[PDB]
Amino acid sequence: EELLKHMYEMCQEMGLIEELLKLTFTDFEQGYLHKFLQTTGVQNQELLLVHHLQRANYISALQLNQSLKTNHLNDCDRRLRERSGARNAILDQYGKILPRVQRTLASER
Amino acid sequence: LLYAFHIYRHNYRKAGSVMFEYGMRLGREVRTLRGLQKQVNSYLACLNCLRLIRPEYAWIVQPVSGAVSSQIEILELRDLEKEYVLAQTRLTLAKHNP
Repeated sequence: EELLKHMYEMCQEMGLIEELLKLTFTDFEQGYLHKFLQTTGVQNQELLLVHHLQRANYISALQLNQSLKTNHLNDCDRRLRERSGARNAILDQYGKILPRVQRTLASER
Repeated sequence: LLYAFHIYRHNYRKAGSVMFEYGMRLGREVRTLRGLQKQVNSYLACLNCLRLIRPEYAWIVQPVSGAVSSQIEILELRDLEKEYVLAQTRLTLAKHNP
């Protein structure tokens, strides 16, 4: 846990997180990466969304984007609004492609 | 494994088409005493899956022309609903005698 924490903190400080996401994770390393990216700011929740999309985990990506859609109702910054608009449009396209059952599971809080 | 993976997480029509294929091939070339068996199987499975992907999404047909200019073709439920109603009566008849 200490070595993985140090690896993820240093990869975030050095801007290497996108190259880290290309690696093969074990279920344990993956569970710890999910915990780390959830705790370490809004930008890391967008990276976690990209990771879920790259891994074909569309349900978790849609649920995370609904969580982000609920937390961003008050942002004054135009650049974050344009990014959240694009993110929402991409995931709403993925949401349309999903089978009706996976859409229901993604829309069920 | 194809069918398998295709499923894994959140797969549908994909499964269906893989199933069809396996089946048809089987029959056309090997079919003699068990190809029948397994093809019957194949399509039974596909039917399951396609019945399922609710036509909220509506679909199936394929697009190309290689290793039957063997271009792939469609459905609309129909197409091979026919194919398996058929191969089922084929089995019941091959049943009472050989």
